[PDB]
Amino acid sequence: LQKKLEELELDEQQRKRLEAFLTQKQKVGELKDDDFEKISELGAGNGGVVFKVSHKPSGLVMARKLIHLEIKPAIRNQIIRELQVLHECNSPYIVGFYGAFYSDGEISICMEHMDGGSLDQVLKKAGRIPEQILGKVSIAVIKGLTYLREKHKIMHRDVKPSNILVNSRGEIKLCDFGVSGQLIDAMANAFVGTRSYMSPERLQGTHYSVQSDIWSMGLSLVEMAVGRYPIPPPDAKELELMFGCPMAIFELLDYIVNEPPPKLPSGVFSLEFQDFVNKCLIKNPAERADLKQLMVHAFIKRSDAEEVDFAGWLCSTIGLNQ
Amino acid sequence: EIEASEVMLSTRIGSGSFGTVYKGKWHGDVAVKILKVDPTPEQFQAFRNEVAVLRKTRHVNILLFMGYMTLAIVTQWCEGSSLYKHLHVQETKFQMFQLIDIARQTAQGMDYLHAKNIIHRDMKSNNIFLHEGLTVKIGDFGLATVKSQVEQPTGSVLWMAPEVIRMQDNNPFSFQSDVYSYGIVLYELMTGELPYSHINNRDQIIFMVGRGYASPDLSKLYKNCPKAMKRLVADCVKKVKEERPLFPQILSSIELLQHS
Ligand SMILES: CNS(=O)(=O)Nc1nccc(Cc2c(C)c3ccc(Oc4ncccc4F)cc3oc2=O)c1F
Ligand SMILES: Nc1ncnc2c1ncn2[C@@H]1O[C@H](COP(=O)(O)OP(=O)(O)NP(=O)(O)O)[C@@H](O)[C@H]1O
Ligand SMILES: Nc1ncnc2c1ncn2[C@@H]1O[C@H](COP(=O)(O)OP(=O)(O)NP(=O)(O)O)[C@@H](O)[C@H]1O
Ligand SMILES: [Mg+2]
Ligand SMILES: [Mg+2]
Ligand code: NI
Repeated sequence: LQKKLEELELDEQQRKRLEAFLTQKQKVGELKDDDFEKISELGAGNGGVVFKVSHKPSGLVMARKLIHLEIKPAIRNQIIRELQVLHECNSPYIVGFYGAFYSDGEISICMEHMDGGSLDQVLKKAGRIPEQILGKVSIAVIKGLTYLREKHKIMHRDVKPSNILVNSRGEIKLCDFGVSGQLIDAMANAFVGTRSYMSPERLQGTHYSVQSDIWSMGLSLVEMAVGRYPIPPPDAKELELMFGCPMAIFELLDYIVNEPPPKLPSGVFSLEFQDFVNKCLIKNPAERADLKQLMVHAFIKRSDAEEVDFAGWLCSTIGLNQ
Repeated sequence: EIEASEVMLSTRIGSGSFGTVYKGKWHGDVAVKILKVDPTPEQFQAFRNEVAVLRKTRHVNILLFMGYMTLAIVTQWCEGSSLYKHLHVQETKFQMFQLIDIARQTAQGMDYLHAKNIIHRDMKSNNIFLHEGLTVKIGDFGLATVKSQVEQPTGSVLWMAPEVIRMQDNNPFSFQSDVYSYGIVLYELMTGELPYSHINNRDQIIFMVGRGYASPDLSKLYKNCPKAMKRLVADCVKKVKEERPLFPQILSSIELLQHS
């Protein structure tokens, strides 16, 4: 694991933080249900719920997600085994992992606690997220998707604001990606949602790849930039009513597949940012930009060179002390 | 309305699509579902009118509905396992005639509910229980006021009728939409699996089933499943809802093949 860190191109602080997290993982052995003390709820969703817990043996603060599934015991054990790959998913742009176990009919996934929550929660407080902040967010998502592709040969499958986590150290990390094929299958038996970030090619059941995650990132970037889920697109009057001078689920899916993708409004955002999300939301995945092209896009090259105090902005927005 | 003082909430069982089930005591073993709904006053009256209908239901294949509390609903507690657990978790050893009998009793309870002008809205193996062995009990029927008003789909995708997915008209619920959901339960019984085992994307299922691009793979039905039962599964899950049979005809077809 510490050798796999040298294969990553990190700055010195990113290497120190990963080495520190790997050290804390040594203080974690088997994970049992009776070893955790709840502190607070962090949020809930369709699949399950998340708690902030204290692992009494190690003393480490963790985020414990509980997914309720009615599955065969063999499928459950295979899910626990497939989740062990997360022990080797160590990157500045990937949420850390502590362990997974089963109890009370619930598969528990204990992971690194991100005291900034998800960008979904940050957006509800900020209203909109500035373009320069979204530049750092885009770089983190592209690099996280690149890490999963090169180091683990998997795609994310569920990129959206709620699965992009932040913390008081300014870090931006991906989570809830499809590391367990059995867990993806089991969660397909789900309740109907109210919105979607799924690419048009995955909705139609044709061939897909990380290009689908690029679409989801583009749709996520528009939502955080305008402060509203962008399907259907807003009116020109709604734009001035948001920057200054409801469809049901099937209708949204039909819109994603059969209607032009949303776009950022002109004027309030730079032309580089507008072109960036346009290349992310090209409906044909073969015409859509890929991870290599996005990293050398003019918007990313400018954002990468900018000095942005993201941790300070989080502190001033959600009240998260550094 | 039931007095909360007489309700002794014991253990927590789990949560579903519109509430959280607790075991309790109220003049006997009772099930209490803490509904996920601060309700609007217009909705509270629509709820009280539904409860008056559901409380009068009386059938051997239907779970008893007691009343409401203050929001929560009190139903008959069932100590058996759900059909979903028997088929997909425990993998209970069922004979073919036992699977047909489960299909028959489920059609009897549905025929009773529809003859009483009650749409289930959420028919699935999770809401079917096996009581004292092989006695079907249907639960979580009706409750449109607390499951949802907003004309948006609510419930499990796999059993949802295509016209209910689309929600093109404000009310896509009918006796035929329950028959589609019942047909998916038949698919569970006669395959031991869930539909669309090759699709691991919830949003893909919603879209393809809504457009008619995806339908249950009927080649996976058991080889010893009778041809009349195979046709019944195909008739219940017809994409066009006007082509689906109703439960009087469904029950007669099962009774015909059962008596050979
Ligand atoms: C909407 N798109 S979809 O239809 O493809 N559905 C699905 N998408 C994507 C994934 C899955 C399943 C899944 C889930 C949800 C999952 C959640 C948490 C987890 O823990 C950590 N994660 C990252 C970093 C550290 C961790 F500790 C591992 C997980 O692993 C998984 O495999 C899906 F079902
Ligand atoms: N590691 C973590 N650290 C801190 N907060 C977390 C962590 N993981 C999840 N959360 C929070 O817990 C919430 C619940 O997440 P989750 O159960 O995945 O539902 P969701 O992703 O938000 N929506 P959905 O994917 O549709 O179920 C998230 O929205 C986050 O705010
Ligand atoms: N009347 C009942 N008696 C005993 N157990 C029950 C009863 N109703 C529900 N349960 C159990 O309580 C848990 C949650 O129930 P429920 O909220 O109905 O979830 P669900 O049926 O799977 N989804 P849904 O019914 O559509 O909301 C499951 O383990 C059920 O088996
Ligand atoms: Mg999530
Ligand atoms: Mg139920
Ligand atoms: Ni008979």
